[PDB]
Amino acid sequence: EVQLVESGGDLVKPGGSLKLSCAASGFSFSSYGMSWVRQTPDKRLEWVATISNGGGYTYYPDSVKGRFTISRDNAKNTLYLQMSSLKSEDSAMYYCARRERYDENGFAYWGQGTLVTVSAAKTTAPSVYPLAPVGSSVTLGCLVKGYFPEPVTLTWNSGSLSSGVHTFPAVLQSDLYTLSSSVTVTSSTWPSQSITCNVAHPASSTKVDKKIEP
Amino acid sequence: DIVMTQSPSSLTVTAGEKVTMSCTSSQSLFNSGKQKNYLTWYQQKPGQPPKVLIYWASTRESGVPDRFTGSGSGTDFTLTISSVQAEDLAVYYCQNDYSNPLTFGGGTKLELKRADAAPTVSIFPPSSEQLTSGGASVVCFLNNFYPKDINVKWKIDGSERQNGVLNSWTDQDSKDSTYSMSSTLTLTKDEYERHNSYTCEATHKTSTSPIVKSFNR
Amino acid sequence: YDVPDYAS
Repeated sequence: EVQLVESGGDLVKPGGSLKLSCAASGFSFSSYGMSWVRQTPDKRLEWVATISNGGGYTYYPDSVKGRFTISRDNAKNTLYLQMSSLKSEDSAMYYCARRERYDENGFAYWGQGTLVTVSAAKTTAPSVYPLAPVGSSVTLGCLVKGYFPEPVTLTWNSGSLSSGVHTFPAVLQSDLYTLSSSVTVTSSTWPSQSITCNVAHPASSTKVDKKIEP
Repeated sequence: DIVMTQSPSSLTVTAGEKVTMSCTSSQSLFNSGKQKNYLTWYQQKPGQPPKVLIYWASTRESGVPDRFTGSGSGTDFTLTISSVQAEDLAVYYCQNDYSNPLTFGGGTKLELKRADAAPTVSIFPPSSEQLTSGGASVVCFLNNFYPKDINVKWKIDGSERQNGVLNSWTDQDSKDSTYSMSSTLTLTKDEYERHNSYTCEATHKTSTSPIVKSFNR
Repeated sequence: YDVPDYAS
C-alpha cells in the first residue's frame, strides 16, 4: 500500500514563501518520479510540477516558474515544494501524486492533500444573527457574518436538532466570509421548544450560542 | 498545451441507464513509443483525491467495474457507464498524460434525476442585533427544490434591487436528491429605514409565475 | 539511473 502524506499548508500573506513536504512509503521511492497537482476552490485540477526519479530533471508550467521549486530527498523519502512570490490565485489544496515510471499510465497514487490559503486578512470572529420569521413548518435561520478564516461550525441545539437543517457553503466577501443556515421545525416545536444556533470559530476561539426568539 | 474539453459539465442520470460523456484534446495524445493514446479518466468524490478509472484511453484499472468503458482516439475520446449506479454520482475528468503541461478537463458532474419540486421560499427581516450595528441583511431561504434551475430577485418598494445580494447554493441532498438556496440583501440601517416593502421573488420550472415572498418594514 | 518524464 503506497502512502503519500503531504504537510506544510498554512495561511500565508500574498507574497510570502511556504514549503510543503510529502512523505512517501511503501514503494522504492528512488525508482519513481513524483508530482504536485493543485485543485482550486472552483474544483479545477492543475498540474504544478513533476521531478525525475533521480532529481536531475525538473518540469514546470508557465505559471509556476520562478516562484516554485520541486525538490526530493531520496534519503529521507520526501518530496518538497518551496513556493515563493505567493499570490491570491494560488490558494488551493496541494496533492503529491507519483509518476508511473514503468507503465506510463496516469497518476495512479495520490496523497490526501494539504491546503494553502494565500491571504492577508486578520482573523475575525463572526457576527451571529438569529433569524426569526416575520402551519406545518416553521423555518428559522442563522446568519454568520464577517469572519476569517474558514471554518466556523454551526449546530442547532448542539447536534440534537439535526433534521431539516440546511447549512449553505460560505462565500468570500472583501477578504471576509459569510454563511447562513435554515432549520425547519413544526408549529408545535417552537416556541414551546427553544431552538438555539451554536457558532464556534476555532481560529478566534469564539463559540457564540444564539437563542432565536419570536 | 493540449486543452482538454469535456462536455457536458453536468449530466443528469437515472440509476440503471447508460450514459456517455465526451473528452476532446486540442492535438493528438497518441504516443507512438508505447503505441498508446495517453488519455486518463479520473473520478472524484467529495472529500477525496481523484482515482483512476481508465488509462491509455481504454484500459480499465484493476478494480474498476465492467460498466466503465473508455473509447476513442487521436483528438476525440468518450467515457461510457453502461448502467449508472448511485455510487457513481461523482465528477469525472480526463487528463492529457501525453506532453507537458499536463492538462485536466473541466469535469462532468453526474447529478441524479427525481421528480420536480418547487421551492419552500421563506423571507426574514433583520435581527435587532444587526440593526444595533448600523447594517441590515434581509435573508430569503428557498429550500428543497428540483431542478437546479432557479432565478431569485429582490425588490425594494416595488423596484428591482441588484446591488447587495449574496446567494449560496447546496449540492444534491443525499437523502432526497434536492437542491436549496440562500439569498441575502445587505443594507445599511439608513437604506433600511428609508423603505417598507421588501420582496424576495423566485422563478422555477414548476411554476408559471414566481413565488413571491415579502413584508413591510 | 535517472530518467526523463515520459510526458517531457
